[PDB]
Amino acid sequence: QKNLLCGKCKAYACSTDDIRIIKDSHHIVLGEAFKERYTTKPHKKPMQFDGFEKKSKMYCRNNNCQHDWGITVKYLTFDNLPVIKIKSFVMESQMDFQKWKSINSSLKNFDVEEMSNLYP
Amino acid sequence: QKNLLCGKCKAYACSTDDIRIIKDSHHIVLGEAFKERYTTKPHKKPMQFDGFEKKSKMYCRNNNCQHDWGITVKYLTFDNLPVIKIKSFVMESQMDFQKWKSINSSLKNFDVEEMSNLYP
RNA sequence: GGGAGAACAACGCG
RNA sequence: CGCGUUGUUCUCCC
Ligand SMILES: [Zn+2]
Ligand SMILES: [Zn+2]
Repeated sequence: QKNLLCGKCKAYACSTDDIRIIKDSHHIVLGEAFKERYTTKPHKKPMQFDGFEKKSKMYCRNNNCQHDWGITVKYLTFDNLPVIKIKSFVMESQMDFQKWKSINSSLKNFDVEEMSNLYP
Repeated sequence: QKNLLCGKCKAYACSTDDIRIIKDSHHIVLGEAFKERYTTKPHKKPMQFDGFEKKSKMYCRNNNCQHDWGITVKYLTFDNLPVIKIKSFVMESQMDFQKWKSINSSLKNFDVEEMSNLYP
């Protein structure tokens, strides 16, 4: 429905249709397209929490921006799963993503069977 | 009733009985005793608002502390009236003044006629 | 990654 | 002085 942009450099991030919610907190982003739009550097200090094990940090790929976008994690069998930081993004036109969520219907809950279809 | 202490150095500030509220926001402190417990240096940037004209900044007199306590102002005919910064103080016992206010009854509203009695 | 907490430095309105 | 906002640091829980 609505598009997210890098809060810092406003480059296209992803669509709300491509987001899923795991355990009513974490925002992950489906599709291999998205992965072209960020780069990753390894985590200084390891943390596992919830289902997740942390793998790396996400940064806007725009070299002049490198805004902190979130982390990648392994959840269940799904590795290199990008989880985005909701304060790091804004919406196309203006308002930020936090605000947007508050006034819109819930995003889709992550569905493992759907996920097993996209990443067999 | 309850005593306020310099948040930084814990030196005795004033009693809650010596505080008055002007326009449901500003906390001023009666009595010439109090004035011995802070020092002032003129205000770096003069601003009038509400009734007040700013005169100076307040600092804890303890030379090793000099915590920012608030400002002095002229209101109506009353010059060099100390207004304290509620985040700068804590309560004897520990909790801070902000917290204390939230769980206690309202402090006394400033009364100009009372004030005309103390400072004729 | 989400939820809180405290500190510092500043920006805006009165 | 109140109010609202930012950046950063430290920490807790998950
Ligand atoms: Zn960017
Ligand atoms: Zn002090």
